[PDB]
Amino acid sequence: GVYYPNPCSPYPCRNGGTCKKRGLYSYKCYCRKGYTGKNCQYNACFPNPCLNGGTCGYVYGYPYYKCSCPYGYYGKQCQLKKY
Repeated sequence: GVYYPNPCSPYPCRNGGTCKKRGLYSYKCYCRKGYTGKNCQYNACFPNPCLNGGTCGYVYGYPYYKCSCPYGYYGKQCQLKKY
């Protein structure tokens, strides 16, 4: 049979790392959404003092984590209550 060379390298991505070569320019390493950037090796939704019992969401502006305050509370770092 014909040997098909795979233009890729050892996985730098974790938590669902999948190497997909894109013959147009380069190979793209996919990983599970809701962890971190291209490698997804870590989880941005770690316990953050900006939560304070709130909601740990995700976002593209900040480093893949959004700290939302509890319903009835809102601060800058979610250290304040709603009146």
